[PDB]
This record gives sequence, C-alpha cells and structure tokens, in this order.
Amino acid sequence: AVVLHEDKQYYPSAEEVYGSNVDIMVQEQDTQPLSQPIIEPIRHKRIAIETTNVPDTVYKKEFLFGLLTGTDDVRSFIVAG
Amino acid sequence: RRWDEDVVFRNTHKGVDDTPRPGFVNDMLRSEFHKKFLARFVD
Amino acid sequence: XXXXXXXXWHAPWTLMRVISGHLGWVRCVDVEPGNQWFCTGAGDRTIKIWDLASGVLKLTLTGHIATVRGLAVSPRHPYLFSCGEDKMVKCWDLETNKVIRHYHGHLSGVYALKLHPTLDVLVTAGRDAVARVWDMRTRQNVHVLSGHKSTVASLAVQEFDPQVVTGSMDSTIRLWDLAAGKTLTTLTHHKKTVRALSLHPDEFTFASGSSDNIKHWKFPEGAFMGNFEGHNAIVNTLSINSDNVMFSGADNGSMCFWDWKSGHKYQELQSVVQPGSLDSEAGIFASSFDKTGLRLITCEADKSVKIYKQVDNATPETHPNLPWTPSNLR
Amino acid sequence: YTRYIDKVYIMFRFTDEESRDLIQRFLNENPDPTNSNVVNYSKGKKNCWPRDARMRLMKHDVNLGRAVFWEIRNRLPRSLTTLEWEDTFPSVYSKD
Amino acid sequence: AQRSGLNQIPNRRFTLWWSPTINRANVYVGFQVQLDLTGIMMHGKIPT
Amino acid sequence: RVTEDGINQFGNRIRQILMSSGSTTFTKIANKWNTALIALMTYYREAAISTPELLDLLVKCESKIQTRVKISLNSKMPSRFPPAVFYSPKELGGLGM
Amino acid sequence: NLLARQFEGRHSTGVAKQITKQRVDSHQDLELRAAVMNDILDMIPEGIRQGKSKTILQHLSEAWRCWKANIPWKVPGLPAPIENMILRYVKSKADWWTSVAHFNRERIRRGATVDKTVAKKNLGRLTRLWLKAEQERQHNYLKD
Amino acid sequence: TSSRALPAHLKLKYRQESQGTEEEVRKQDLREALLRAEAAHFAT
Amino acid sequence: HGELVQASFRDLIPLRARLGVGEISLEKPSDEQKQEVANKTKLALQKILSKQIAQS
Amino acid sequence: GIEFMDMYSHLIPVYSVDPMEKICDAYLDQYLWFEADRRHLFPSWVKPSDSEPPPLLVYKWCQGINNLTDVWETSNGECNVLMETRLSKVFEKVDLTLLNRLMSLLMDTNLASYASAKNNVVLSYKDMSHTNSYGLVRGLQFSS
Repeated sequence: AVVLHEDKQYYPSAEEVYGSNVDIMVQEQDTQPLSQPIIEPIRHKRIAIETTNVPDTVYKKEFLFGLLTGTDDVRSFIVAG
Repeated sequence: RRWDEDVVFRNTHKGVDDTPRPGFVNDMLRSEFHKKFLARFVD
Repeated sequence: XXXXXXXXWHAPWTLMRVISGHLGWVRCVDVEPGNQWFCTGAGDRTIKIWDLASGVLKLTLTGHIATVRGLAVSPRHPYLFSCGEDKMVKCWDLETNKVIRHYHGHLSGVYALKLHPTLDVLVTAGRDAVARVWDMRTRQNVHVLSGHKSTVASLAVQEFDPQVVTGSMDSTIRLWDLAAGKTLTTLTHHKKTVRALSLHPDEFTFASGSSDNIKHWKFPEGAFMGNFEGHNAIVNTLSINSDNVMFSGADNGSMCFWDWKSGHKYQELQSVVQPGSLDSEAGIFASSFDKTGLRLITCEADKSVKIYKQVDNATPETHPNLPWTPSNLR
Repeated sequence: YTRYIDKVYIMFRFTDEESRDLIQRFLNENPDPTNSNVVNYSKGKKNCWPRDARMRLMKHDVNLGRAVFWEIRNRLPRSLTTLEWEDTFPSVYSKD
Repeated sequence: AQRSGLNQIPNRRFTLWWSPTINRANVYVGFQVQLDLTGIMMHGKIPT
Repeated sequence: RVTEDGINQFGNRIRQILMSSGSTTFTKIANKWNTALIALMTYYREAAISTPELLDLLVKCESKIQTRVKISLNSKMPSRFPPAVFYSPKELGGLGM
Repeated sequence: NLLARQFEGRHSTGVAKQITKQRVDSHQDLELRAAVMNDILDMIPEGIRQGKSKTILQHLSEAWRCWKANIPWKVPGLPAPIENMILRYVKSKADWWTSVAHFNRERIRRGATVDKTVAKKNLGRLTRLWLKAEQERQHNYLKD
Repeated sequence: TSSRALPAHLKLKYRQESQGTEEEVRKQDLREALLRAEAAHFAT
Repeated sequence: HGELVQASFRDLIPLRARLGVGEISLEKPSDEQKQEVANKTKLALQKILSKQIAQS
Repeated sequence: GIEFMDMYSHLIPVYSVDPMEKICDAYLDQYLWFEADRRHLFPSWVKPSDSEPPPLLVYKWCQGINNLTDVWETSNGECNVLMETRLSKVFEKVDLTLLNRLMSLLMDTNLASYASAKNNVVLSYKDMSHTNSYGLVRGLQFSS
C-alpha cells in the first residue's frame, strides 16, 4: 500500500502512452567510438613493392617463354647461406 | 535455524528489483541520473 | 473561373519509433544521401548520429556552445556542416570525424544552413538580418545578401535562378541573384514571420509557410499558386515528398499532412508527447522525409525524435481520407 | 560487531552445514542461471592491493557474501533505512 | 584591491630579509637591469 | 595502508587552502600547510609512509604551496630556489614549513 | 599588421566578438530574449496592439526567478497561450542550468577547474538543486 | 589580418567512387534497401 | 530591376484563375541552362574571390 | 539558515542556528551525555567513544579478530565473512513522531519534547525556504 518516496514514480510508462505497435528506443550511450570514420576513406592496402607494368629488359619476353617451353636450357636452384 | 527465528522483522527487502531505470523521462530534475548525482555529491 | 478552379488520395500515417536520446530541444534534422543515418542538431550543443533503419546511436559530435540550430550534409564531399546561436559555422570532416574549418564573419546567432547543389558553396543566415554566402574551400565570404530588416529565419537553395530563397520576421520573401548579390522579386503576400520554405523535388515550386496561410508558389516571377488552409497554429516545417505529400508540424504538436495538387488536407495528428513532459511541451521545430520519399522523421520539443511510416494495407476502403467539398467565398 | 556513526562492522563465522543452507536458501529465493554474481561483486575497490593479495572469486565464496548481505538487508525495515550493494564489500575468508 | 595589498604588508619584509639569496643569477635566469640611482642589480622584476 | 579516500580527502584539504587565500600572508599559508600535514602524518603515521600513492601527493602538494609563495614574489618562476627560505625555522626569518 | 594600424586605424565597429567563456552566459540569454520576441509577435493575432512584446518578458524572467526559488508562479488573468509560452521557455533554461551544475561538479571532482568563481557558482547551483529536492521529500511525505 | 585567416586546407575532398558518389545513388534502389533493413532490425 | 514587382490585385489571384493564361509549366527547366547558369555564377564568384584575396 | 561547506568531492550542509537557542542546546547536549554515561545507557559496540581515537580502534579490532577461538582453521568447510556497510540515508529516513515516542523513554517527558520540537524548524537560504517535518537535523548541539 505505502509507496516509499524512493519508488513514487510520478509519470506513466513510455509504453502505455503508445504501448503496442510503436518502438520505444532509449539511446544514451554511443556505439562505434569517435575513431571510426563514418564515411570510410578509400585505402589501398599494400604489403610489398610491385611494378604497375613490366619493366623492359634487353631480352624479349617471348624468347623467355621460348626457353621455358621449348628446351632444356632452363635450370632452377636455391641460393642459400 | 534458531538465529533467524529471533529476528523481529522478516523478508522486508523481498521484492526489491526492476524500478523505472529503463523508463526515459523528459524532466532533468526528476530522472534517476539526477537522483544519483545528488545522492553522491552530498552528505 | 476562380470558384471553378478551387473545386479540384494518399494514405494515413502512424507512429513507429520513439528515439528518446537528447537532453534539450532538437532544432534540426538532416538525412544522409545514402539513407542509412541521419543527424539531429539538438540544444545540448551536440550533433548526434542515428540509424534510419535501427534507430540507434553512432556519434556525438560535440563542438558547439549553444543550440546547434542548423545542420547539412553535403553529398558531393564527405563533409557535414553545422550552425548555432554562437555565430559558429563548421565543416566536420566525416572521414576523420573532427572539425576542419570555421567560417567567421557572422555578427550574431545563425539559423539557416544550406548547401548549394552544383558550385562548391555554402549559404547561411541569421539575425544579422542577412544571408551570407560562403566559399567551401577558401573559407571566405563572397556575398552579403543585404536587404531584409530582421531575423532571416529560413533558406532554400536551387540549381537554376531563384537559387537563393530567404524568409524573415519582415513577413516577406526575396528571390536572389547569387552572382550580383541583389534581389530579383520581393514577395510580400505573407502577414507574419516566415518560419519555413522548401522546394518541391521535381515540380519547380516552393511552399512558404508561417502561422498564417501556409502559402504555395511557382517560380522566376514566383507568382502565387494557392493556399493550403486549415492549420491553426504556428508552423515551423514545410517538408515536401516525392509523391506529392506535404507535412506541416506546428508548435502545438498539430501535424497535418496535405496534398500538393488540390489543397485538401487528408490527415491531422496530435504529437502525444513523452512521459515526464508538460502539456505545453509538445512541439515540432523540424522534420523531414528520406531521399526515397517513404519516411517521415521529426524533431519534437519532447526531447525526442519520432518516426512516422505509412500503414501497409492502404486502400480508400480501409483508411478513409477526409471529405472534399465545394462552396462560395474567396 | 561495531557501529561507528553510520558505518556498520560485523564478523561472521559459519560451519559447512550453515554455509550450505544460507547459500542454498538465497539461491532458491533468487535463482542463478546466468552466473553474473561474479561480475559485479567488486567495483574496482581493492585494485590498490596487488593481484596476489586481492580476494579470489570462487563460485562458492561469491555467493556466500552476496547471501549474507541479502540476509541482513532484510532484518532492517525498508522504511527506516536501506542497505546498498555499492556501499558494501564483505570479505570471505575460506579454504581458497 | 587595497585590503589585499594591505594584508600583504608583512609579506614585504620577508623579501628584504632573504633578498641576498633570492636576487641572483642562479635563481632567476633573467635580464639583469641595474636599479636606477644605485649600484645594485635586480635580476627578475620582483617589485616587492 | 591509507584507503583511497584519505588520499583524495587530503589532496583537497590542500586545494581548499589555495582558494581561500587569494591574497594573504606567507607566514599564514605555511601555518595552514603545517597543520594539514601534521594532522595527516599524526593519524596515518605507519600507513602513510607505507603507500606510494600518498607519498606522490605529499611531494606535489608541498610543491604547490611553495609555488604559491614562489609566484607572489615573481612571475617568471625560479629555475631553482634556496631551501633555507622555506624550511629554516621562524626565529631566523623562516616560514617554518 | 601593426603598421597598417598606424596608417589606417581600426575598421568600423563590428567585425565579430567570437564568444569565449566570459561572454557565454550573457549571449545565451540575448538569444532567448529574442526568440520570445519572435514567438509572441507570431502568437499575437493580426490587430491586438504590440504593447505586450516587451511586456511579456518581465514575466518570463520573474518566472525563471520563481523557479530557482521553488515558489510556484500562479499569475492572475493572462492568456493561457502566453502562460505556456513562458512555462516552456523556462523549462528550457532549467535544463541548461541544471546540466551545467552536473558538468562542473565533475570538473571539480576531477581537479581541472579553479578560481572561486566557478567553485562558488557551482556550489550555489547545487545548493538550490538540492533544496528543490528536499522540499519534495517533505511535501511528498505528508501527502504520501 | 590575423592568425586564423592564414592559408589552410587549400584542398577540397570530392567523393571517391566507393564511399558515396552521387551517380552510384541513382543506380542504387534506395527503396528496397530501406525495407530490408527495417525487417532485420525488427526480427532481432 | 523592377519588372517582377507586383502592382494590381491580380497578383493576389491564384495562377489557376489569372484569366489570360495559356498553360501552367511545372517541370524544372533543362540541362543546357543549368550549365549556362553554373558557368555564369562560378565565373562571377571567382572574379570577386580573387579580388578579396588581393585586399586580404 | 542552511549553508553548504564545499570539499570539491562531496558537499555538506551546515546549520546556522540562532545564538540564544545554541546556549540552551549546548547546555542540554552536555547534560544528556554526562547523565547517560553516569548510568551506562550505551553499550560497548556503539563506538566513536571517549576511549579510543580512530586508529587505535583499527588495532583493537584486528587484535579482536585473532582473539576469537580457532579463527584461522579452514580444514573442514569453515567460512569467515567480515562485512562493512553504510546505511544509505538514515538521516533522511528518520521521522519525528516515532523519535518523539522513543525519546520519551530515555528521559523526562518534558525534555524529550524540546528535542522533538527542536527538529521541526524552518530551513532557509536566500530566496527560498521550507519546513523540516520528515528529516532529523544535525546542527543541533545534541544531534549527536
């Protein structure tokens, strides 16, 4: 029966004023802290150097495939130490 | 359970939960925030 | 012919979301070109960032000292602007989320904040009794649109002539030469303070509001078109839709939606108002649609943003728009 | 047990019989499915002490105090005072 | 503003009595200007 | 130990001193600082010394009080200062602090 | 910059004062007392004399004063429109005035601020904000 | 004239092609992305 | 610059009734004016902005 | 009259009582304390008493935790709980009616009338004031 002053809620629930098919959103705290942009900036992630285009070099590239495809000129190895 | 027999009061703080803390209020002076702000910075 | 002309459907709106967030009056809203978040320049001196979809917080861009009056996102650059009763005009870079530029020059509390569509240019106006036109890049005022004799309480901006539309306590309106800094027309048919303007998406027309006749106009000459008549309150907002629906919210909470062809208003609503509030509290300083033309987002003196969405069923049978009729008078 | 103006100091001691009853009875009145009792026991109060000396949080120990607090809180009427969780911190000395 | 200056009368003496150790280059890395009509040197300003 | 309170409690008994005396005597400021700081080390005696948190106020706050005097003689702020001036007993023209 | 001052002199009175902390409380008001000078002008119909424009304010203020004191503010016949005008534009003030006594009691708790002025003002603003709510705890004890 | 009125940020930042160009909004069907987002929020 | 200024009572008369009106155009002009205007304005501001920077 | 003594962390209300009432009250205060201890009203455990200053309390309360029989045995499921608490708002929650009755026991019915009456009071500060029916006021010389 006795409503102690601590409880004594003067106003009515946010629902029962509409309280059915309307969405009651209580939003105090932000999400996604300041650091995160909002309009994401384009960012090209690069790890390592690479050349946009082939660098031009003395021997023609077909002749490199010629060797690689045609004959036993090719070798392979590992450089170590 | 003879110690709990001697107590002249019983389960008083039995239904102590919930409260209107979820309910937003458009009254800066009668929110819960403010009741805590005056709870703390005094006495 | 006058009485004949005046004889000449659209579905009913409803409350879907109550975003209780701010701690003072929301005096502004701008919805962001992508239709995903929108902004609410409150009188907590804080711009806030909400999600259209979910209605959740994101940012709280603090940086003013007095009610963030204006706001404006530009689509061509990832910038956001703001204004207030500080004389302050800001350029919040959206990639970094900090301020970059101040636009100093205004002598007192600025209200209007609107971003020219082509030319990188910014227009603001306040109680200096002048609209200032700013140069985005070099942060340097180009024009003093000097004329009105009081608080230039509204602005609107276009690509074609009449690119700049003011409205004041003078209960007048000018149409402006952005090149010359002089007024074309001088449109006086209001009787009181013009607390709204707004351009129709496609039509080439601009409704001017007030606490009198919520008027409604043409262009270059501007020559009058008609009066939406029926709003008995002080109206702040003239939000136009793509499907020819106006929305006017007043300082009573009285929310009347209109129809741009006829004049007939097909709906009226009270604002209902949040829990702790007072009855006088109810009010509507700002509100707007999405870029789609499907949603209505509001800025109420309940310290709250409410979102209205049309009902699903529709149909003249399951709705019943209010009655149109013909009579005498003028 | 001692009272200094508005501060109360108490010293309890339990046998395994009583400790079992007290924890169970509290847990029955308000069930513990989620196990959030360990999350908000301390409020960074004893962070000044080292991590060694800081009180360890066993499922048993936590619930003991939490329950003693609940038991004693009821013995005072809610109309003369209250107790409060923030303004209290009972230290549980046990095997652990 | 007068009563503030008048409460700081006793304070003024204190400066005099430690003047020899206060008014030197190692305590004030300042501009040494000679006081007028005298052979003394004030290092700071030290108006009291 | 010294609880977290009695640290910040004392850390304010000093801030109080440096507001009250907007314009007062050097002799008196010292006199407040000595009551404050005897009353701190005559209560928490054993504990006071045993914490680090208290003993990095007691330095910074002793400095705050010197820096009051230090300012009321000159604005440019002394690079060093002679310590006799502060700590020498009153009967040789000292503050006594 | 100094030479140009010496062969020109200072420009016309105006330029722009750019707020700062000294003149924020003043310039806040100035705006409020010119957004009530707006709303009245528009609340008053099309021919009822303008001898109230200035007049309405001396209530507003007295209303505000009345709040801070906690005394009620009934007023003999004035338009129920303009009762609300003023109950509304007070309620605003009573936020941005409570708000601040929050925000500065937590730049003192911390340490940041100094100079009596602020520790003097935001001791007042509390002492009221607290008496307001020791009044309710009494009234709503005889009623409840 | 002052310190604040010196050259600063001489460069504007036009919208890059992924972050929200105005042309990409035309081809975007705002209508359907709106409804689908509401359903997801509602269901949760 | 006074040819748009109002004069008669006709001016308060809606565009639906002016009497002596062929057709009401609600369309929003074109692209080849849009790009004429934008050029006219942008050239004009630039001549002013340049002269502002000169005095500044 | 009520005035707040600041500490930058938490405020304190301070009670400016009138000068004659104080001489009376101060006599009374001294009286009950002299007479209560002459006949041992108070137990031992009510303790900010005349024997110990607060740091010797802490010693004498750690000296007691060792001089209980078999304290430190955690062999067969024993468990110690030492709790320390604050009674949130006891001074606000107190009534005068109940106090008046409770008081009537400890002493003559005429004295106890003074105390109970003394507590009612009007509280004052600047523009505002109010009655104090519900709470217990500390300014009194005997409020200890």
